[PDB]
Amino acid sequence: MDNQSIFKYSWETLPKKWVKKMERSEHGNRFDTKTDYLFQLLCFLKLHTYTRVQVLIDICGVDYPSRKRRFEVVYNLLSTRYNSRIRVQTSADEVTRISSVVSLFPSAGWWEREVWDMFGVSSINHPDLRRILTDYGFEGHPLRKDFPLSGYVEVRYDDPEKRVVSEPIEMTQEFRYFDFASPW
Amino acid sequence: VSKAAEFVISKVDDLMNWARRGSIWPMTFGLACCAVEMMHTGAARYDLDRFGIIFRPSPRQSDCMIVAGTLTNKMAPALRKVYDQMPEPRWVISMGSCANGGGYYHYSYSVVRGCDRIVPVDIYVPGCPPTAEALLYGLLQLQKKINRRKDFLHWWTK
Amino acid sequence: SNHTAKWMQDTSKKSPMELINEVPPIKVEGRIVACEGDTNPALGHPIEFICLDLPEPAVCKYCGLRYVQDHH
Amino acid sequence: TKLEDEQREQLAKEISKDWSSVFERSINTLFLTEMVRGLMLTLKYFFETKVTINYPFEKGPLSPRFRGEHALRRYPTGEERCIACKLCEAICPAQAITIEAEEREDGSRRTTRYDIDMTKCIYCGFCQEACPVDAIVEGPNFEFATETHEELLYDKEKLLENGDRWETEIAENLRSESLYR
Amino acid sequence: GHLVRKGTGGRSSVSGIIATVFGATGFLGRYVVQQLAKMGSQVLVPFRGSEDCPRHLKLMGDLGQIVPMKYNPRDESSVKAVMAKANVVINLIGRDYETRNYSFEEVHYHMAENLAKISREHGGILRFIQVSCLGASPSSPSRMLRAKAAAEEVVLRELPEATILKPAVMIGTEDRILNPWAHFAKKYGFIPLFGNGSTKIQPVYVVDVAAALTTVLKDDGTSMGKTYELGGPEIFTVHDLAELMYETIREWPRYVKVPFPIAKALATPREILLNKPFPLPTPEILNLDKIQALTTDTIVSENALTFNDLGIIPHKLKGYPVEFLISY
Amino acid sequence: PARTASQQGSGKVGRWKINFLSTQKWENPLMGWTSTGDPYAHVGDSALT
Amino acid sequence: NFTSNFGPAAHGVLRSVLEMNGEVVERAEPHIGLLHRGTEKLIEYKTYLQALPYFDRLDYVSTMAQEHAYSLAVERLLNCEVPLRAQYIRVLFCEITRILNHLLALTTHAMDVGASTPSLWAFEEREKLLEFYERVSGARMHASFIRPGGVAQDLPLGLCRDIDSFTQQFASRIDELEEMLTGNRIWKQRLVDIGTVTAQQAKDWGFSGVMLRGPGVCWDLRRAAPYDVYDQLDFDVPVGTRGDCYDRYCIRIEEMRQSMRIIWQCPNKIPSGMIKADDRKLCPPSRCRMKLSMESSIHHFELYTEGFSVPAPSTYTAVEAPKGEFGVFLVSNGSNRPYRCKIRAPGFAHLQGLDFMSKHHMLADVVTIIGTQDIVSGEVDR
Amino acid sequence: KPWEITGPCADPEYRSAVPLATEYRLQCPATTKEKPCIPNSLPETV
Amino acid sequence: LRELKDEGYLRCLPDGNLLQTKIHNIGATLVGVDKFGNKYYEKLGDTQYGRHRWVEYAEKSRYNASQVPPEWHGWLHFITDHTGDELLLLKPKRYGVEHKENLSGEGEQYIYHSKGHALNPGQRDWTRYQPWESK
Ligand SMILES: NC(=O)c1ccc[n+]([C@@H]2O[C@H](COP(=O)([O-])OP(=O)(O)OC[C@H]3O[C@@H](n4cnc5c(N)ncnc54)[C@H](OP(=O)(O)O)[C@@H]3O)[C@@H](O)[C@H]2O)c1
Ligand code: SF4
Ligand code: SF4
Ligand code: SF4
Ligand SMILES: [Zn+2]
Repeated sequence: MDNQSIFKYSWETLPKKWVKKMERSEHGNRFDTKTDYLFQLLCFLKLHTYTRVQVLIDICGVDYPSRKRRFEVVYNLLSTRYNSRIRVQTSADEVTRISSVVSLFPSAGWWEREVWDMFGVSSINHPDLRRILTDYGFEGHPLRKDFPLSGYVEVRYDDPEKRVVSEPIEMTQEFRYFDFASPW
Repeated sequence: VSKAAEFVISKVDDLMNWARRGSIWPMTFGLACCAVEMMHTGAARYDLDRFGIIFRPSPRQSDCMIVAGTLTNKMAPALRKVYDQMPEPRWVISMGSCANGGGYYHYSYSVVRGCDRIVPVDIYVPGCPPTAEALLYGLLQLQKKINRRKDFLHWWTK
Repeated sequence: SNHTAKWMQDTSKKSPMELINEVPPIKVEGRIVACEGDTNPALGHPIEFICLDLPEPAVCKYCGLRYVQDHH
Repeated sequence: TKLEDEQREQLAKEISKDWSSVFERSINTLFLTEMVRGLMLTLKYFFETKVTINYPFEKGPLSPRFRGEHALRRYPTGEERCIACKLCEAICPAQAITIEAEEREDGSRRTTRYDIDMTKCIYCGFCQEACPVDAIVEGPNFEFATETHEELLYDKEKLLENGDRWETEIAENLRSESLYR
Repeated sequence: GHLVRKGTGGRSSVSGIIATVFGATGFLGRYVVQQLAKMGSQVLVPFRGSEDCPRHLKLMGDLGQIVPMKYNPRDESSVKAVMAKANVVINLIGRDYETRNYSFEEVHYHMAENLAKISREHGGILRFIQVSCLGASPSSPSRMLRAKAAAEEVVLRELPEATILKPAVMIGTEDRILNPWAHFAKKYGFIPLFGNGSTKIQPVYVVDVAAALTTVLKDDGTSMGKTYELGGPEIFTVHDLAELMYETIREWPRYVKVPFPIAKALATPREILLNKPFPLPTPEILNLDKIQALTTDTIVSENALTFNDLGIIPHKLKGYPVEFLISY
Repeated sequence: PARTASQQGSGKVGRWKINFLSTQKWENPLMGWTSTGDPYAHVGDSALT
Repeated sequence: NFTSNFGPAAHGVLRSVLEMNGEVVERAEPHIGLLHRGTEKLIEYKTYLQALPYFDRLDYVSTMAQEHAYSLAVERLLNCEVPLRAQYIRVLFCEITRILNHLLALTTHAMDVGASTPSLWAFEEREKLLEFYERVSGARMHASFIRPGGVAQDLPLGLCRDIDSFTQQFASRIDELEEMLTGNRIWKQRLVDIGTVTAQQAKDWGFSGVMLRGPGVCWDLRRAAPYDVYDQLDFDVPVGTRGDCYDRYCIRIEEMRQSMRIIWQCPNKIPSGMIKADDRKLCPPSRCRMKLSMESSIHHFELYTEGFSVPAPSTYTAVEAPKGEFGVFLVSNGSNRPYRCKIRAPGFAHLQGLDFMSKHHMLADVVTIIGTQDIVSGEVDR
Repeated sequence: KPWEITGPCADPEYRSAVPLATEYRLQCPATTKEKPCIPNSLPETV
Repeated sequence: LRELKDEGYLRCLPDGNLLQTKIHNIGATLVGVDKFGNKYYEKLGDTQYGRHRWVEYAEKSRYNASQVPPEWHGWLHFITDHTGDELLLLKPKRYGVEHKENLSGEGEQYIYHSKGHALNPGQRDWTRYQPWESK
């Protein structure tokens, strides 16, 4: 009920070679594409003089630890001129160098670094610099469904032996997990 | 004991403690939202300067350290290095509920379960965030602690 | 003796069980009652209709008050 | 930057219309009239009264919907309220409650251990909403600033029971919130 | 009543031990309580008088593991209530200089005797570990050593199942020889050499002495009544130790000489004026016991036991155990 | 995980799930909470479905 | 080129590193991980009604717009309408929160630049508004008051009268503050033409809120996608002509005044009625019903044990927070725990801004740029 | 008063910020003189 | 003269706060006196909103907050303008504990402990089983 116009026009004029799925819901319109043409598709937008997006709002990762293509990268981006927003959602596995968009939207270096360390998805061109959010040399990638909530090695305390140290976790009052589920 | 000299010692300790309690100089560590409330304490309503309290930024001439916020595994070394650089008489006030005892993100990686592990906290405080009244009452509790600080007597008996 | 020993520590003032035994029964008139205290809200203890067809008092399962039928 | 040269000319050709305008603006920027205005406002506030609540003798205003040092109330008969539903423990967003129960000797169910490590208990309020018997509540006391972590790990219901030292005050609040809650 | 390990090491693991550490306020006390609470064990520390002297070791353990208790000495009831529920007792008390209201004899000897007798009273203890010094029987000057040997004997006598460690001089992040020498050099005309200038000692790494203490503490049924010494990794003359300090501080060495007459005639007035009505300064480097233990060589007896019998000797006193000097 | 022996529903059957048979808990001597030291104490049946 | 460090007022914890040249900042770069918590991981290992306080904790100055955004996201994903009184009081408090944030950011900026009296007067006003909070529900800050489907408790009596008193005296106070700063040649020469941003690179670096509205382009979500009652609440939406510090400042003051217009429009139209729901399956029943009826107790029990279950789809929801487009991305599936709730606080955009727009200036101007950006490391890192 | 010549202090539409007790909060939040009965349902539903 | 001057008047000279409260008193009236001896005043009028109800603690040297009982705590924090004497007419019977300020610093025994902390005379044990324990 919001932006059927831009979405319809974008789908009916696109080179239909690189679109794998389209969903015109009312929660948000989705162009699920192939990871090989992502840069091509995004550079089509931001330039075409009707569906010009010109602003990238978010690049978030989603983890599904039950599918062969484990990860799911998602680009939420709006069109300040045409009052519309679309969500281009690509698939991505373990190591598979995904194209960058820092050439088009310079506001992706930080969001691509965040998806580099939180998740483990790579990025072939520039934005895959070192980690950002997590502190320093960090074992895993602490937002997939495997890195436990309390971390592998997280005890970090002072030592008058020398100065300060990081040692494996021996926390007290273990994390209780309640069930609450409901078989109808 | 030379009861007269013990009385003079008691008076000297009283003077020393009164000075040290009435000229206290904190040192803020504003990690998280408690900093905001701490500012509200230093604001006009529950004035702090009235109690002879000046937020001296340089840690080479401060007395207390007010850890207000939430530690982080990335931030612990900086906090410890700041604490070490203070003069001898020191105190630590743990504002908030995660600067002491982990608090909420206690159940999460990349968070130190309470600043007690890094510096020897003196008086903590409760809160989420502590009402400015609660923080000021915490500092007055620190005054009540430093007030029972017979020190010259200890040196006269050591 | 054991529960209050597990939680309480002082053992100088009387434990909750001792007080709720110190309160006597109610001796109501009919056959069915409802325990809350005196207010419907602000005193909790949702409606707990309890039968009274035994020669011994009947507890309330919240704030045991031990209602008892009066006549035969 | 060629336009800036052109813009700076028109902006000067616009305000400098007559001689009165240039003279006024010049002695305006030369006699510090805005400085004087700021100083006069400041001096007014100086002479004016203050706020300075003077804490240890006249504390600040609160509201019966306050949150602070927890407490476990009990019925007027002296009988405890808590019945070990586990609802407070279940809804705790910080998991800062531990509760372990057992059938008592007389028959009723009560709590063998009930503790809230006050720190890990951020003060959110859900406690006093999950309770179906108003057992646990947040009395309007915020002055408890102990010097050792263990205290703020409020003990196995014992100190929590001692929240009844506020039982009058707390009661008042509850009455005023029976209407709209 | 053998204890039980109920964890996996690291903090918040029980492992049973509860230890009362008399003297746990200074150098070896800090290190040993660090080792114990890191291993996982409850510790009770008494402090004579302060509110913040033990405060640091308040953080080296989980909640309620380290407990500072009360005024320690000159009362049987206080010492008893401090040892109310211990499993082991570690004694480290002892200064290096007399103060009018105390005296080497009083403190070392009589407090060791008091601790032994109150342990006999609370005869529920398992290990009494007393650490004294690299000091022999009254066959040496520095009356502290005579009284400390008498204390060694009386604690062995009042507790035949005890362990008395005799470590050599300690060097660590806060010692009383290297820091005084660095202070003296940085301040003014450089260091003196007492006695001769080439007196032999076996300095030892304090972390390794603490590891030896933890080892002998655990020591599953192997040595329950032993009295032995803890040397260092190598023999050091005092001149060579000073040269080590100088090479590590990156400065030029200078030594002062004619040691015995200046030493005696400039360290004797302190004791006289001391026992003469108010406290007097601390013996920075003119300590009488320093003079004595430097005029007599004390290195190793090579006779009873050693690190080699307990655990490997310290790493070396060149790389890390002196690395704390870089502060200059 | 098999159907619960108390209800009669079916929204929780046929759902393959991996458990790390980790059981190394002990009683925190201060209060009595259940400590642990395994990083995989609960993840296997808390997020990995 | 020197390599200076910057680890500092209490304007947050942040580590700037600066490739310098004389007194020119050739390249400034922030290190930001210095306050991280794992809010997303926690939310996942948590729930809906239990995870609301997390959103309360993010961006801890504006402490209610976040809950408003999260509630909008859950409702959109859930199809749970909300009554008119709930909408009206919710907008009222969102605007009070906007005023709070603007006071704090504006006068902390003034302190960074050097003034102090505006800071103290603004903090007195913040005390008044926080008193409004703690009277309505909970503590001064972090009032978990906006649940999915409406509010938690109705507001007391007299609160509207107090709101009006504050409205009048606060118009006067903004006038005082603007007279104190706007026009002072020191402030003007310290602020103007410091950190220009052309709209092209603004939209590129993905700014939002006042920042995006500073230079030119006129676009805020309240007018574009009017989520809540905002239609009936006409307002002004100021826009700056030459994007820089001074124009962002004037934008902030005009936004304060428009928020006052809204805060008065509400207590004149507030339709006294019910709040928060009509189904005791998404919103719990009140105390009298819970303790008298039977099915009310069943629903209260289930709703405070397992919460409500929301269906399979995933959504994005944006709200015009005081800073900018605060975004929430929910990927909920079936069960009552939010699968992968992702935050989109404007802190990232504003820091990359700092990077590019802090070139060829001096260190005082770096401080000024942080001030005008109004950063909260809490939300930039979460 | 000596300032009172220019600025918001010399404007009839100007208000100060020291609200007296009686004029700001004359009814404490707890014991109001009313008895509010908040609605919670519509008759059709109930 | 000198009697009350030493009782609760001359301490103001090195205490400061007591001087401000004495000024507020010369403006004040009286509204209550509580068993701890302390006097609650209310200078209602044209003064202000934040400062018109306050308390003189009647412990001139070591005066500390939380010395106020609960009823007067309410009346003082403005939550409810019910006087301490009325709330004490309410005063739940059949149980109750007299007030005691937050000591927290005057020795552990005036302070308190959990059931596992060594300083507590209780010192429970947490095992959740039993040994065999032959005779
Ligand atoms: N020189 C050496 O380094 C060296 C070499 C070999 C062996 N040792 C032995 O190692 C042990 C520990 O040495 P150390 O360097 O760590 O010294 P220490 O820290 O000063 O140990 C003595 C402790 O007892 C306290 N104390 C002082 N006078 C006391 C008294 N009258 N009554 C009770 N307690 C008193 C001290 O000061 P507080 O009152 O402030 O607590 C300190 O806490 C000693 O037994 C010493 O003989 C030392
Ligand atoms: S509740 Fe605690 S962790 Fe949260 S913002 Fe406050 S001080 Fe920080
Ligand atoms: S909800 Fe109430 S009675 Fe029920 S278990 Fe909790 S506090 Fe105890
Ligand atoms: S107040 Fe909240 S944080 Fe504390 S235990 Fe109760 S429900 Fe949880
Ligand atoms: Zn009942």
